[PDB]
Amino acid sequence: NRNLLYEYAREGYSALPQLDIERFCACPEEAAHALELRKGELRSADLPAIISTWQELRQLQEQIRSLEEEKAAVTEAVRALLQQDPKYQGLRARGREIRKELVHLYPREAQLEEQFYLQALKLPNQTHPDVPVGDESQARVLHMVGDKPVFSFQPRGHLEIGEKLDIIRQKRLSHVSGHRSYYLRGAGALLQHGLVNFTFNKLLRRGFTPMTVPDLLRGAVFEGCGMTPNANPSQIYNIDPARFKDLNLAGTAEVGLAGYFMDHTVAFRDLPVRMVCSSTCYRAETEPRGLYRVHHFTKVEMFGVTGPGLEQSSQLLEEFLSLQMEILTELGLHFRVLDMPTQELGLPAYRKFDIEAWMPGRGRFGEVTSASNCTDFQSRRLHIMFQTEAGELQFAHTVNATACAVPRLLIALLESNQQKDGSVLVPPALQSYLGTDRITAPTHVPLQYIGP
Amino acid sequence: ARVLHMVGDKPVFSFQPRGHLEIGEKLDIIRQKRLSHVSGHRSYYLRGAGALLQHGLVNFTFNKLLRRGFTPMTVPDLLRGAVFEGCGMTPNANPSQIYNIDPARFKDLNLAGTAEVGLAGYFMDHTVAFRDLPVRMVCSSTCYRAETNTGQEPRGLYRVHHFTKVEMFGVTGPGLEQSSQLLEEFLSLQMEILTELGLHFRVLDMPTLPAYRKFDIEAWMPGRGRFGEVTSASNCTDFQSRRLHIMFQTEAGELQFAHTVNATACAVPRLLIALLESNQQKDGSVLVPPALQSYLGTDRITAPTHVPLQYIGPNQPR
RNA sequence: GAAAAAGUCAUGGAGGCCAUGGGGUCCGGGCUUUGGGGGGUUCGAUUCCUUCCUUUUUUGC
Ligand SMILES: Nc1ncnc2c1ncn2[C@@H]1O[C@H](COS(=O)(=O)NC(=O)[C@@H](N)CO)[C@@H](O)[C@H]1O
Ligand SMILES: Nc1ncnc2c1ncn2[C@@H]1O[C@H](COS(=O)(=O)NC(=O)[C@@H](N)CO)[C@@H](O)[C@H]1O
Repeated sequence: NRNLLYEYAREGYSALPQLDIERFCACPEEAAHALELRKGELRSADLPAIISTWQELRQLQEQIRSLEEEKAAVTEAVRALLQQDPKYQGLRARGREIRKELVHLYPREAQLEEQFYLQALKLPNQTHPDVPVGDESQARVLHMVGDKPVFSFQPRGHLEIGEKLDIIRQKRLSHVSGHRSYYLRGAGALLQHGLVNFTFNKLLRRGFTPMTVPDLLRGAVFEGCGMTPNANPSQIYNIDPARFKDLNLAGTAEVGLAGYFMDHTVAFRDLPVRMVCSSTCYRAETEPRGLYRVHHFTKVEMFGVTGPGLEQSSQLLEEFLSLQMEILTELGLHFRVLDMPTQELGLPAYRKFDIEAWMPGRGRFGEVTSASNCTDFQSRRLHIMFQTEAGELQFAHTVNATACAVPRLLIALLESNQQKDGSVLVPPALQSYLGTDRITAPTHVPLQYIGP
Repeated sequence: ARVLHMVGDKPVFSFQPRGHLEIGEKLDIIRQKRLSHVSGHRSYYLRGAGALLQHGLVNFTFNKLLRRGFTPMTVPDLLRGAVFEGCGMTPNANPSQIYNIDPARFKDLNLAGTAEVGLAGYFMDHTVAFRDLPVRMVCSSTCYRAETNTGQEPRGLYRVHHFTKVEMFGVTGPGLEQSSQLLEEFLSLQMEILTELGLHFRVLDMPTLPAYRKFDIEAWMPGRGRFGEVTSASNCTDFQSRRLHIMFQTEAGELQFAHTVNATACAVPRLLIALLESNQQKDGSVLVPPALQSYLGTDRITAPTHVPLQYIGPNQPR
C-alpha cells in the first residue's frame, strides 16, 4: 500500500498536497460528526492518531529547521573566516555533531510524514448543510419533469427491443468482448451520434469550450481526483505493468480534464472557464443483462473552474443542472432530480445532484446523469491554483457534470418511444440527425450463428 | 510503392512555413508540454478550435458516407486475444503495439488498437446473407498504440499513442472482382473527401503480409517539408475469414468464406497536421476550408481571447 | 518502444564563488549575469554518485 501523490512529492514531480486539516483541527467534534455522517473509509475513532502524528511531524520539522539554520550559520562563519585554530576545530566538531543529529532525525521525520500523509489523504470533503443524511433511500426530490408515458400494452425491455430491431447485439459476445459488452448497429449508432452532436452543439452555443482528453492516464491524476487505481475491490482498469508502468485507463473525461489543468494557473477575467469533452469511458464494475451496466460507454463530461467564492461555485453548479434539465426537456424524457446523501456523496464531492429517468421497460427509475461540486478537494490535491489581478495564487473551485450518457439515454428512449407494432419513435430534436421520423424494422437480414 | 494519382498543388507563401506544433501552441488550440506524468509522453490536449476541428473532421466524412449509404456500427474497445490473433496481430510478443490489460485483474483482456478489429469481431462465427452484400460500415473510435517513434520527430503530433480514427469496413462476395471494385470505391470516396477538404495528397500502391493490396494516401505538409501518410486502405482476401471463420450463406445455401475489405476514412492527427501546415497565414491565422466553415463557425481562425495557462510547478527556473 | 551523450547565455578548470567570450543601465570607464527540479558522500556540493525533466546520437515496427 502506497500513495502516488506522496511519491510524486518525494521525487519532485509536484508539490506536497496542502491539506486543510487545520480547518477543522480547532473543532474535532464537528469533523468527527461529519465523518460519521459520511461513513467513508476513515472512521471517527482514528482522527486523534492523525492529529497526534501531524503535531509530532510539525515539531520535528521545526527542530530540523532550527538545526539547518545553525548549520548554515556555522558554515557561513567558516566561509567568512577562510585549520590549527582552536575556533576552527571547535566549529568543525560542532558541524560534525549537527550533521550526525540531522542524519539521525531525518529517517524518523520521513517515516512520520509518510504515515501522516497516508492516513490524512483518506479523509473526505466537507458537506453542504442542505444535503440530506442517510442511505440512498433518503434522497430528497427537488424537481420532477415529464410523466410516465401511457402504454396500451405491456412494455418490452430495452434489450428485447434492440434485438428485435437488430440494432443492439449482445448474444455470443463472450469470446468477442468479454462480458457486459454490446455492438450498436444501425439506428442505435445513429441515435448515439445524434445525441452526442446535439449535446455538443447545445453546450457550445452557451459559451462552453470544447476539449479532448486522452484515455490512458497515470494513477497520479486519479489519486488527485479522489479514486483508488490500485486496490483489491477497485473497478478501474489497469494496463499490463510489463508493457507500460504507471498507466491506467481514464475512468471519466473529468480525470483527463483535471490532469490537463493540474499545475496550471487561470486568468481571473477568464474565469469561470468551462470545458466540455466527449470520449469513451471504461469501468470494470466487477442488472445482469442489458446496457444498464456496461464496461465501455461513450459520455460527455463538462468541467468548470470558477472563482474561490462558494456563491460562485454554487451558481455554477446550478447553471450546470439547469442546462442538463433543459437538455432532457429538449429530448423529451420524463425525469426527476434528486439530492444525493452524505453516505453517497463521495470523497471529493460536496454537493451532488443526480438525475433519474423513467424506464417503463425496466419497471423503475434509473440514474442517467449526475453532477457534483468540489470546493477545494481537487485544487488541493493537484495544486490547481489561479492568480488574481495582484499576482497572488489561490486554490480555485471545480465542478464536474455529466452532460449525457448514451447507454441510459438509449435505454430510456427505446423503452419510452416504443410502439405496439414494435417500432420506436424519435424525439423532435434528434429527427434531423436520424433522418427518420420513426425507427421501423431493419431491411437487412440478421446474422446466423454457424459456430460450435 | 508506385504513385498512381496526384491531385492538388502545394501552397505558396511569402515566408518560411512554420510547423503544426508551433501554430497550435501560438493559437493555444493544443498543448503537449509538461504532460509526461499526466498522460505519458507524446500526449496532446486539444482545446478551443482544435476540438471543433476534430469534431468537424469526425462529422463531415461520417455524414458524407451516411448520405451515400452506410450502416453505422459502434464497436467495443476491449477485445479478446482471439479476435486480435485472428486479424493478424500478435500481442503475445513483447515489442507489440497493442496495450495489454493486467492479467491479475482480468483474463485475456487487451485494449482495442483500432476499430478494424472491433468491426471484424462482429461477424465472428456468423453467416451474412447474400443479398446484404456488399455490406459497408463506418466506425469512428479512439485508437491507442503502445509503440511510437521517439527517435524521429519526438515533439510532434505525427505519431501519437492515442488518436481518434474513423475506419470503413466492408464485407463483399467471394469473387475477387467484387472486392477489387469495393476497394476502388473506398479509395475514390476517401479521395473525394480529401479533395473537398482542400488538401494536396498523393495515392500510391505499396509493394508486396496478410493483405493482398494496400493503397496508401500521403498528404502534403509544408511545415515538415515532406509528404506524410494520412490513410492506408488494405484488402485482405480471406485471411480475416480464414482466421475468424467468417462465412456467408450463398443462394444454394452452402457456407463459403467471405471476402473482407477495410479502409481508413480519416485520422484526426494527420488531418489536423495537414490543415494547420497547409492553411497557414502571416499572423499565425488558419483559414477554415469551405467544408468545415459551417461546423467551426469562424471564417478565419485567430488568436484566443483567453490568457494561456502558465506553470506553477517545481520544474521551472526560479 | 529501447540503448547512448550533454546539460542552461557559450568554452575551459575550479566541492570554500573563477578566466575568457556575453546581455542591460549610467558617465573608453563604471554598475551588473546563482547555475532546470528532487535525493546521497561532505563542516559547506552549480563541481563526486543516483533520479525526474530539456536537448542531442544509434536501433527498430
Ligand atoms: N458501470 C457503468 N456502466 C454504464 N454507465 C454508467 C456506469 N456508471 C455510471 N454510468 C452512467 O454515467 C453517469 C455518470 O455519473 S457518475 O459515474 O456516478 N459521476 C462521474 O462520472 C463524475 N466524472 C461527475 O460526472 C451515470 O449517471 C450513469 O448514467
Ligand atoms: N502511431 C500512430 N499515431 C497516430 N496515427 C496513426 C498511427 N499509426 C497509423 N495512424 C493513422 O492510421 C492510418 C492508417 O495506418 S495503420 O494504423 O498502420 N493501418 C490501419 O489502421 C488498418 N485498419 C487499415 O484500415 C495512418 O495513415 C494514420 O493516419
